[PDB]
Amino acid sequence: ASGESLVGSRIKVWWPMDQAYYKGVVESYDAAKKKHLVIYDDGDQEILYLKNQKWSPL
Amino acid sequence: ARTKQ
Repeated sequence: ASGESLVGSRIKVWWPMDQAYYKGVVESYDAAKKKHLVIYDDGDQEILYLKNQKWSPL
Repeated sequence: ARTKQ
């Protein structure tokens, strides 16, 4: 579930190096670059291509 | 790298 419709949703994103899920919210979507801005619980931020990420809602 | 630690 990607695209502009994901904005506003709380998701957990898989970081392979830590073998961990980290919780955040999708704050925006860049249509041209197909990028989501994820703001994490712990203050981290990532600009992500979610289609090549392991991640899940909830 | 993409790690918290």
